[PDB]
Amino acid sequence: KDPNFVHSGHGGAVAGKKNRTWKNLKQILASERALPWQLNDPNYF
DNA sequence: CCGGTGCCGAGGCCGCTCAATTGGTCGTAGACAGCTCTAGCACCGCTTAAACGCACGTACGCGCTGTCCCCCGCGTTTTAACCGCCAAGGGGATTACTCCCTAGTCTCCAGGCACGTGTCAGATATATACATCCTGTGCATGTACTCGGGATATTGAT
Repeated sequence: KDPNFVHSGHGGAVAGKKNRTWKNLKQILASERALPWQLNDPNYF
């Protein structure tokens, strides 16, 4: 009745006390900024 | 007899003449600016961990909201003790002067307790299992408020 019954978490807050859904968008962009983007490389910034 | 007129007396003007006030200049000395480490030390950067702060429903009373009845407020009257003004007697706080004396300066001396560090140990935070004292609920009854009538003051007018 469902595609899968063995669905696994992708970094939720079941263990810790962080946000249950996912990281905040500001945090997502802050983490993505750490990538060694090239000088002419496109990004979300 | 009354009235013009000189003489004297007083009021008005103006002006110094002099004695008391207050901003400006000279001057020197202890104390606000300002490095100089230092110094160790709080403050900042960088991590997580836990909980309290926050938001969503949801139950459930305590504030707003509508109707009759008198008790207190409003408004009038007269009148009287008080407020406000005035005036005089006299005491005492004021003002000024000389004389005395202890505050103020600074100097010297020195021993008592502020003040910091170093050591160590027992009083106190903290977690967990135990349990019983205080609290919401329910309910009998009696101390106290109320109404009514008779004492004892308690004021005012002859």
